[PDB]
Amino acid sequence: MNAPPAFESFLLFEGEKKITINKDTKVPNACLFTINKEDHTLGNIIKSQLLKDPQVLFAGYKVPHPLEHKIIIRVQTTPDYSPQEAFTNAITDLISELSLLEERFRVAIKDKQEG
Amino acid sequence: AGILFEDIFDVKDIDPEGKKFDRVSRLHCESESFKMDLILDVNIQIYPVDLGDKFRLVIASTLYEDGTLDDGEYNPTDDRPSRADQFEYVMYGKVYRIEGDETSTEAATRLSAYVSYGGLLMRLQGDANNLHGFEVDSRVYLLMKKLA
Amino acid sequence: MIIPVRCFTCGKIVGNKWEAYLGLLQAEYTEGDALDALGLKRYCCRRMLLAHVDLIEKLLNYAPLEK
Amino acid sequence: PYANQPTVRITELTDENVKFIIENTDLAVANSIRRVFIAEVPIIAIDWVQIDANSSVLHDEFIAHRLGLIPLTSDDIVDKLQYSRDCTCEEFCPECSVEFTLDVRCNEDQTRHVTSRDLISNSPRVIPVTSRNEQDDILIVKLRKGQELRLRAYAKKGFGKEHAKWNPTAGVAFEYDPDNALRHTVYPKPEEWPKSEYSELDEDESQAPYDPNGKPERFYYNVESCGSLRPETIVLSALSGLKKKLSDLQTQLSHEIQSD
Amino acid sequence: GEAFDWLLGEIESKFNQAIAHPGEMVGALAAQSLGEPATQMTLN
Amino acid sequence: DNKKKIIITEDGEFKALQEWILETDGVSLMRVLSEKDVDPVRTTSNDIVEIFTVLGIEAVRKALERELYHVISFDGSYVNYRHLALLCDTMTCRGHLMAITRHGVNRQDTGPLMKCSFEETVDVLMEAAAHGESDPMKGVSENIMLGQLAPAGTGCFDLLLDAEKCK
Amino acid sequence: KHMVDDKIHSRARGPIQILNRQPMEGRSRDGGLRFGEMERDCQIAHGAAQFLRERLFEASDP
Amino acid sequence: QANQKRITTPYMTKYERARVLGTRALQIAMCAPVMVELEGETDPLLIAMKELKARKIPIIIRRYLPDGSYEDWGVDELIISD
Amino acid sequence: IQRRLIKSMESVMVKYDATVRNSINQVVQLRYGEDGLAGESVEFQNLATLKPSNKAFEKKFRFDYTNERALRRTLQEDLVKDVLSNAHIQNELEREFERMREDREVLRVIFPTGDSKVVLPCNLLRMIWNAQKIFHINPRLPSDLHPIKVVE
Amino acid sequence: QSLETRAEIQELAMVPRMIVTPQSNRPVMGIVQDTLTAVRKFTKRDVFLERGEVMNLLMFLSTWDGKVPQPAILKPRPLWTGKQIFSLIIPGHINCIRTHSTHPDDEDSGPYKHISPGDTKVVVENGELIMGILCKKSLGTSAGSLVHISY
Ligand SMILES: [Zn+2]
Ligand SMILES: [Zn+2]
Repeated sequence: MNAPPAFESFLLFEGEKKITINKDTKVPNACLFTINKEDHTLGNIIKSQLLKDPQVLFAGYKVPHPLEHKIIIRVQTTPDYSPQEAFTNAITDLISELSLLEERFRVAIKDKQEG
Repeated sequence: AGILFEDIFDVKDIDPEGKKFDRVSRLHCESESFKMDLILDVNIQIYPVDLGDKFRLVIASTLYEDGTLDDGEYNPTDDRPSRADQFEYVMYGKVYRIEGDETSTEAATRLSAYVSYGGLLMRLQGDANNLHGFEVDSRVYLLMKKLA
Repeated sequence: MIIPVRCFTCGKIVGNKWEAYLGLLQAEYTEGDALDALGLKRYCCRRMLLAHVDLIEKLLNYAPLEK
Repeated sequence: PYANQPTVRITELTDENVKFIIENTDLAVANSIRRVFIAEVPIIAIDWVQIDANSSVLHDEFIAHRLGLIPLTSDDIVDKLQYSRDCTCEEFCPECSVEFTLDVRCNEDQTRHVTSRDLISNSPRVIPVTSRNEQDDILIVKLRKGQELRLRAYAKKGFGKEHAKWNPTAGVAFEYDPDNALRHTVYPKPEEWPKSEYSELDEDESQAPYDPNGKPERFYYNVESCGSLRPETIVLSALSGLKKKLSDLQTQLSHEIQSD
Repeated sequence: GEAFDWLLGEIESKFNQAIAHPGEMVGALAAQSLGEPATQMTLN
Repeated sequence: DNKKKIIITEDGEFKALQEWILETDGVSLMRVLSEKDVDPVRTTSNDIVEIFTVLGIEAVRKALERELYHVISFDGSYVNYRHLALLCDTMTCRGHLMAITRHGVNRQDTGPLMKCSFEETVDVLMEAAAHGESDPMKGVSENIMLGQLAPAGTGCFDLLLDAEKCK
Repeated sequence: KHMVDDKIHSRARGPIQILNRQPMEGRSRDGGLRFGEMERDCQIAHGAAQFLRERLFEASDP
Repeated sequence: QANQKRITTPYMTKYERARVLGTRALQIAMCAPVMVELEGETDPLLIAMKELKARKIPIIIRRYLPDGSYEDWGVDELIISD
Repeated sequence: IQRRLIKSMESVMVKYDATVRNSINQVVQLRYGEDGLAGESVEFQNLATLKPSNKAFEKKFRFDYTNERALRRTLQEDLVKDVLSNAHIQNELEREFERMREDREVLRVIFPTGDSKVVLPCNLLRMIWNAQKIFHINPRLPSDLHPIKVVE
Repeated sequence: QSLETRAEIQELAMVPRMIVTPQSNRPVMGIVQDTLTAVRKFTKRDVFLERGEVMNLLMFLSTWDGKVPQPAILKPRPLWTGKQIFSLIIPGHINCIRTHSTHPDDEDSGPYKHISPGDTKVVVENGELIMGILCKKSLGTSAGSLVHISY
């Protein structure tokens, strides 16, 4: 009667942007990234990778409503740095980490099956 | 300098009333150079303190070695020379009370400055000469280091 | 009415274990040992096999609508 | 400011589960990997049923739901098939779906067990796991003499976010800091608690001494497979899927940055 | 002096804010205020 | 201390004297008050009807406020005093004890339509017909029945357009 | 037995009763919800006279 | 009644604010001229609240007294609290 | 009981002359709650001059303008000189204390039991605390507030 | 169904206007089950939050100025306290004194009146929770609580 289709958690609606960047006016060098059709899976890793950047002053995320299917990630960096650049570097670092983890898991599987 | 008070204290008792909180412990200490009593709440989980220990306590208005006010905002990316480098345990709180033995006509011979470090409470009481730097609703730092 | 396919909790397949479970029980296994023989180690899947009531066997006592 | 250099150590690899350890990674990465095991590792499962005849004692939706939860071998085919969203065909085609047929009739006096072995596929690679060449076959329905079940299913590509039938795991054990050194748990009576299988403590010691400078490292995993994918295929597909989620996010990020 | 003047103004404004508004249905309000607690107090 | 004798000492402090008090199972306030060594100033009763018959309408107003307060607060609760005061003024503003019933509420000059809303709809309207009573439509019930704006809250005033200010 | 789908109900200008031209009673009749005496008293206490008139005159049986 | 001496409160009651705002919002919704400037407001309620804050609502409140007389107050003459 | 109470009081309302009246226009209360105040804004407070003794009341509320050094501790130099020298100010303060003593007796006849808990509009101690924190009042330094300014 | 009734409800019957009841001149709604057990546990003296946890919680403050407060503990490791974050939650510059339900009755007489061993005796000053464990007495529906003083 009121059950949303299960794909609405993963699929973007037509004309809906995957990610939107909005300047935070309260403090300088801060941005809000509203990412649609993602959840804690990417939010937590992006936040925790951003916390590894010493040029990042704030890194947090929230799912504003569990029934809704977006996350907001707030990133504040030092003045010489940018929150968009920080977010990009965090994603790049996560991708490199996962590539290395995948190659090493392939090697470990090969060793385990062989000996 | 920005230092409101400095002395060496000796832990004379820990939790006289019993352990109230697991990770927090109340120390009742007394110094030797000024004869000031101290009640202090410390996170013993990260900075354990044993009975009979001896430490240097420095109540400061600022962490920067040069006279320079603080903004009360957390700036981890700060490369200035901070006096927290010379200490082990550092807290940041505010003075919320200054008692004394004053009368309606006489001034105070002994004062009692109360500070709250985000709920961890301290009372530094002794001669009023050593507590002129304390003013209510004023932010201070703890700057505490253990010595042998 | 019939043995579920997956464990409700983890999603382990239990649908192929009801008949084997009954065969082990008539083989004079205890219910715990039978559940151990089938590899149900989490108490959720043990719940699935141990609390199941095969009502379909009673629904098959009625003749169907068409011969 | 840069990536981790995680290492891996697989401590057990069977056809049923994989037990491994990831070291030198963040807890968020470890838990996102754990979540992707459950919710973003695609597999093939029946997601369309057409009942041509059902004289059984279970109604049509019961049979359909029951067929959807049968695991189908998805190892090499799931990467090749497309989502029906992405397929440029009609409702179905062999590029985005797999056809199953089931046609059973109880003529004999004993009860006929319509099991997953009766799910006949057009694709030899995508078959019911129990039907793969021990464990018995999953029971779809019991039929009495004169009862009959004839249906035509189509299996699709999906993951556990959409429905648990596309979840390839039969349990994902995840653990870290087996000895409570980070004190992320606080046992009122630490002596009362059993020791983890990964614990390294003498029996007199209940939990490790508190580590103030510690961070969660060394996450232990036991990924049990429902049957569709091999456990190591679940882990590899999880890592690839998480990496493609991040890559797509970075692509859209670049478009948003350059459009500003 | 500044604190006392501010205090006087604050007292005046808050007092004028506490004055009942013409049009308040104080009778219905009082009936509700006396009947709502009646639903919790004991019958026996 | 609510039943002790609270005096003011010569030094100016409140002092609670611990004194004997009697609690009866019946009421003759009229007689008990006029007895030697009985305090005719603090001796009271919980039977509000006798308080009205012996002391009067303002005495029963105060006593009724006290008894309602005792009923409300016995379970530790608290109600703003203006609500008790308004209820007690409603029951005593007409010089007699007006029960909150049809026998007290439908016996005042509230208008037949307000009364029919409460109880005895047919009897009230029939009495008003026999006596040609006129409802002035002053209460909220009468306006609510006729679908008119009740003179309550947002309806207790009128709005007029300001021609000189629309410029 | 109490599932929400058997309880959820809404109305906006549906059928009305014959005797008094007011909304019907019940989900099954596509009826309206009763704005009872206690609701009238609550809104009198609120002082909301136009809302009270909307509920008891304009949304029921003008 | 002498307009030179109005005995009622100089404050706008909560009910007066409610009804004045509703009335003016309906008037705006029915294409009445707006007395204040507008950045992008299209909701009549927001425009009416802006007019009330600006003290530019062209309405007179006729407060009736129990004796039967009345007092006319301009919305700009009353003290708006909330 | 609830319905009966409602039907008995439903049309009682605060009128624009601030009287509480019923539908008949009869007067139920000349001011709502005897004080013409709404019940949302009032709150619990304490009457400070009700319970104390005569000695304590004198010691806490009688402005002592004879102790030069105590005034020197409480007030600034010009205020101390004006308070000690001027007699008009001293008479003003004396009448202030007499008025508070009369108020004390009025409270004593209003509250024959020594219960200082009262429900009043403005929480004066909280407002004083707010003023202390808004203007950063130092409780240890002498004040620049003239007691005559307080009285006036 | 009209702008007039909508304005009426928006200016008279909206829930924030309904926080304090005229029945008993106190709040009618307060903090309730999980939030009350949790705020009691949160404002205990030994609640220390790490930088990532603090940022996670600050994501859920609507009325946050975007400035991370200086942690109560700077060394050996930066740690914020639960009172330090509730101070950010507390609005304006309200001032409030309460007492936790477990406050011993003989503590306000002896020493340690203003430095409570049990972290009872709630004290909020200038909108900062200077001390004390918050509970029903501080966030519930009673008179003089933080929610009442905030209103
Ligand atoms: Zn299971
Ligand atoms: Zn296709």
